[PDB]
Amino acid sequence: FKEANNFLWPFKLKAPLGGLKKKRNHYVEGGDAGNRENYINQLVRRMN
Amino acid sequence: MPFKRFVEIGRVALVNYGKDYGRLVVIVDVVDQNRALVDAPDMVRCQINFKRLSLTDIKIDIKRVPKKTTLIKAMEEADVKNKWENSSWGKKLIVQKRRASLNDFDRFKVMLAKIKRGGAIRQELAKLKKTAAA
Amino acid sequence: MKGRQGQRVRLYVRGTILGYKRSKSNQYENTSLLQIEGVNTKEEVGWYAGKRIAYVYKAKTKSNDSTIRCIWGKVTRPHGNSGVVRAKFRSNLPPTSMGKKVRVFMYPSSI
Amino acid sequence: MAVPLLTKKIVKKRVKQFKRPHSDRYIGLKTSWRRPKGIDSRVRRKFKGCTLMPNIGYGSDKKTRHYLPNKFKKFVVHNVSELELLMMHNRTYCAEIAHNVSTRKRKEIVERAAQLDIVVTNKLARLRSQEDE
Amino acid sequence: MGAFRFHQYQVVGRGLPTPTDEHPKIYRMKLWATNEVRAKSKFWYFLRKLKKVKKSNGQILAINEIFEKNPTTIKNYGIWLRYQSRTGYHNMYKEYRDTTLNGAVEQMYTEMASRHRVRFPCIQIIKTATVHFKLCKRDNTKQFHKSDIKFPLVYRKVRPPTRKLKT
Amino acid sequence: MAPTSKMALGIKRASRSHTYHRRGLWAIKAKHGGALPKAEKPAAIAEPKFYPADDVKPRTVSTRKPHPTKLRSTITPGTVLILLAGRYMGKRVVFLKQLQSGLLLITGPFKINGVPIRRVNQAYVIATSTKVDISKVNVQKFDDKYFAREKKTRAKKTEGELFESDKEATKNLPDFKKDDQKVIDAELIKAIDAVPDLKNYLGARFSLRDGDKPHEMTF
Amino acid sequence: MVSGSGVCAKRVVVDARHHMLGRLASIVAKELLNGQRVVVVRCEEICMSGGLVRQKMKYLRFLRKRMNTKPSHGPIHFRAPAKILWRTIRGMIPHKTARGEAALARLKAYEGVPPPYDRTKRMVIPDALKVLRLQPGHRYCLLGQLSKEVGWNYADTIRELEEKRKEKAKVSYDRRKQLAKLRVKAEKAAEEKLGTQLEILAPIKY
Amino acid sequence: AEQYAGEYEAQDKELVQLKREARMKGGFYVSPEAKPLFVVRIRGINAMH
RNA sequence: CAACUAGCCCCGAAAAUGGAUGGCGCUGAAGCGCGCGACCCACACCCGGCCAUCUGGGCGAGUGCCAUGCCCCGAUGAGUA
RNA sequence: AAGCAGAACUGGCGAUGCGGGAUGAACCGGAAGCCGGGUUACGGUGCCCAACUGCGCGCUAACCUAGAACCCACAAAGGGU
RNA sequence: GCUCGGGGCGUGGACUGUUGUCGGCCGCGCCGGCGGCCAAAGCCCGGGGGCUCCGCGCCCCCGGCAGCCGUCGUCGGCACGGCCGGUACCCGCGCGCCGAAAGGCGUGCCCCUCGGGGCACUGCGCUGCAACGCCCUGCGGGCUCCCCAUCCGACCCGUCU
Repeated sequence: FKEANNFLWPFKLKAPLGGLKKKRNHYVEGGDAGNRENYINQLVRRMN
Repeated sequence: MPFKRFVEIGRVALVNYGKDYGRLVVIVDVVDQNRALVDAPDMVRCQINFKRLSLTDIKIDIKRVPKKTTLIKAMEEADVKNKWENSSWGKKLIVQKRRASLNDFDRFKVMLAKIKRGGAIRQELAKLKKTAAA
Repeated sequence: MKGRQGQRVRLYVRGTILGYKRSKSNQYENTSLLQIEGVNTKEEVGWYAGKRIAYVYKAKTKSNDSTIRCIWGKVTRPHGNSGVVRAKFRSNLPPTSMGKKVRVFMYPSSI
Repeated sequence: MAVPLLTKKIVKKRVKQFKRPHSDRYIGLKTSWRRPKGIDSRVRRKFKGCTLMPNIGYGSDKKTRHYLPNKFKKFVVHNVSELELLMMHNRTYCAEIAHNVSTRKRKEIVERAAQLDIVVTNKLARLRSQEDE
Repeated sequence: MGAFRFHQYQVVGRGLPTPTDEHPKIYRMKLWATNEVRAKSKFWYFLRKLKKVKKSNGQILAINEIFEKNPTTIKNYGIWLRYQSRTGYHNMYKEYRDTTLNGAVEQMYTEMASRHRVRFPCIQIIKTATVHFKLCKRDNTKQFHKSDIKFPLVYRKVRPPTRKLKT
Repeated sequence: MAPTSKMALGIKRASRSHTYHRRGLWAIKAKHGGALPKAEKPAAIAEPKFYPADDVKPRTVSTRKPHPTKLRSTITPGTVLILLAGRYMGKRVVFLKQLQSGLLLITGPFKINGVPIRRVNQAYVIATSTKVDISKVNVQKFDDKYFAREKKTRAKKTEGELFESDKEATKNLPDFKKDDQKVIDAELIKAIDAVPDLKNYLGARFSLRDGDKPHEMTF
Repeated sequence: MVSGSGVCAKRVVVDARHHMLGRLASIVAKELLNGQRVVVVRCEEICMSGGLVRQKMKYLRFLRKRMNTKPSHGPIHFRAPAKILWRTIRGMIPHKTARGEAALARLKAYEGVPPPYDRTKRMVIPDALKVLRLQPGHRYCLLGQLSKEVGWNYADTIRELEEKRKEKAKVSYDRRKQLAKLRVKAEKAAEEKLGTQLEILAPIKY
Repeated sequence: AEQYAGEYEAQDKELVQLKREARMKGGFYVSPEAKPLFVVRIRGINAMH
């Protein structure tokens, strides 16, 4: 199911509704970038 | 003037934004010149920051120990004043709400009619003054 | 006459065309920004989507034997906190109209 | 099919009009587009307002290419023989009388064209050549 | 508070290492965070700096929230606080009057922001320990409520009300 | 979502019923379907193209559906309406019936207020809280076919004849409509006078003052 | 909350009495662009928050910059409170385009009162220096205290200002008394006409 | 997914109540993770190694 | 009462064509630090329409013929030397 | 010391507009077909100038330079009951 | 039997502009449910403790309870609009009946066993609907200059660099 990965090849996501958190910082400092399980799904549900 | 500030329980307040959008509250406990713990009888308490909420003239007499239920008892004792407050006596907002809900066919028809009756009164009064003048 | 009733010459609630949709740098004339009079908030201006707009103007020349001409449009969606709205017109409004009043009708009513 | 494609071409217009830079202040410098070769041109660098450059994307729909706004395909018709080819099309193609052709020979083209039912612009060109405004 | 303010998170963990009879336990400094996003990084960092474990050998069991402690009313959070200015970290002990944990964070954050010039790279606190109204010792904010809670002095300076205007 | 759910989690439950009813006859349009119809002897060119037939049938049904429900917000026959667009806009009028076209028959009584019978669109209208009782009014005479405005074919007469220019292109008052309108209006007046001061109110007109909000105003 | 003052269908007259100079200038300028016809009255009586020293020195350095290396032809400083106010609006509004020139021409400055505008000018939603202040909030300095130190137009103005105020004050009070009196007998005369039903719904619609 | 949380609801009882008024934690039991990831590119290809 | 810590403000801080937080002006800021929402907003991003280019198809069995044609794809396209 | 001379790595400019930094070849955001509609970035929301004179909590009173956005248009030791 | 014209009847076609609608895409505001976070703020009832030791009062904890809460996740429902297109081969759909209309009308099966539901069962033919103006009287329009609005305007291009 790493061959049930074997994707389309890009999901072409929309730019997020309500915008991003700042690009210049990582997740800890109130930026967007890097790991976060809870808030990635929130972001992807703005990028419908 | 950074509203009414003090040290004492019982001073009623009136909305200048919150949530709630109606609501009148009393200050049960006191916590600097900005924050106040506000509650109302059958309504959920909040301790909230209010640089921009101002307190009204009327005070109700209540003491320390504030449950939810204690507040209700005081309101029953008072009551009466609240009705007057809406129209005139500090608040004025609650009577203003009534104006908006009064543009609704039957209500609007009646509303216009009031003004027409008033028109007649102005003419009648004016005659009395006019005769005296000339 | 027919279509006539018993008073109000002003049929509409008032509005104003401030400008066009804009950066500091550039304008896009395709969408116009109108601040609608008496509209204080974002919630209130949400009502105005779908309504018809008329810019009525007078001109020196006659046309089909009338000096009065009009450009029609429609309200697309709200813009900003202050009760500004976005609008498109069939042909763009003349940008000399910055600072003019324009008319926003009740005409197709959602309510 | 054909009808909404016509509407898209005519109403939208990329009649941008590709003017050469500084054509306005040098009379001899031609209106006709030629590509700014030098780096130093603003037009080359693709600054907006400096007159946008011709590119393929400006191009119209394939069907609506070389069509008269009537949705007819324009054909300049030299003589009577060429009208027979146009007859096959009828609606699709148009007849327009050539510049070279003189007034008497225009008349025979018009009367034949009428039989094909490709009356549009053919008649109009002839009528002026007679005497008419 | 509504749309948070920075809830203090009771962060649950381990210290995951080796199939040996030993194991470190989790240790906590109770940290204000935004939700999970802010919480995870500092949780590793407290362990890493002090004792060292790693980040991958730091395991997060759960994150648990907070529910109303102080019943809206006031109790006197004793905070020892560290602000980074011109060098390393400097001592402060501010014991203050506050609503609850949301608000407690706000009051310290503003004091640091103004006085010590402070943003996220400054650390939080050392410990939080409530104390009773008469007992609490330092000054300014606490005194006004303290005098009210045991009364007689509820009934002092009641005169500003109606006299804010004029009367 | 909620109306469409039966069809969505069925797929073609309504259309299944029709086939099985046809099959209740016995053995039928499986056999007939192959045999059925015309073809083979063309016109002009390939004949690649279009309509009559099949296509018309779902489209007519779908266009009918907006007339209540979607446009309507809710409105029962005899609701008082505000016409916000149309010619007669700003007049409050009483709702007679909804047509097959989807346009509404209205009529304010002609003498008091100028509104004739007329067709107006549902989309324009604000539904007010008032209802006037249309219990015993004969709205029946006025129908969808009643409202055909004659075109400029020729003279209004039988046809085939050389005609004169004195046609009404964008207008036409039939004489019959004027006679009929008086009768229907008479019943309405009785209902209108029953509630006081409604009669004057309809003609006066509603419009929004400066400072008035159309959002807050909602009847 | 909702702004009761600003753009109006027709009703733009603006009070400058104890307003904030730049706060008023900013909002007025926006209205002028919007095509409104703004008449600012009581222009000299507008206030600028801050100590006299720092308000004064701002104009003083501008005077030095006007003063020297001389043609004429541009560098200028206005001596008058009305023309300082005009200059402020001519910094708000694009002063390099015909539309902004037209907007500038819809501004009027009247000192004291124009020839009788018997409708009062009414305060702009909290624009004022007085209220926006707890009382104090340190000092303020009037335009009329600045402009006396810069030269003529104020010097002639100040004597004249007093005269207009005295005359209009007297008349305004006496009409108020009679106007008020009408209302007192109005309630009696709403009872008197048999009674009323509809009109006693009216104080429930305050 | 829900029954994983339900399992630790049943087993654990030492985590929730007292621990807000204290630091550290005790024993009991631990919930595993096992998660694939989704990666969306926030920042462009400009100016990076 | 004393010694400190560090914020802003003041001093230290004086140049010539007059002058520049870009300007006006701003003092419970429109300042300064910071938080929270809402909102504004590039030829960017998405969806749709459309152009060419490239890629993959497809359709000639002749007797309408461009078969280097026509038609369906989807992605891509700044551009000096 | 230098907007200096010379290397190491990388990205740009050169071959780069557009949006942002008032303004700026190189900084920031992003590489750009042609359009409609949506949605953002950078940066903003008193007015200029599109956009909250929005909410919240502090600090600041500057007659010897109040203060006001990386690069960047300078600035320090040291002093203040 | 056909065609030109006339007679006689029915349907209504002429650039271009406008309005209604169905579908697709996208935004828009608002309303509702459940679970997570042992659930608990909460209130009444009950019990004990501390602090205060001047007592009110304050706090803390535990057991029964209308209750309603901030945050996480998910589903559910409405009300409107922009834009594009009218779906030209399997997108959609009709072909017996009634019903202006929309819409419904078979039967078996099973769950519910109530209200209703889900689930099974024939082949062909085929993709744009409502309205207004006028086409000629007369006029929409296109194009150029100008004025007003708006804007990159690094001076115009080339070259060197």
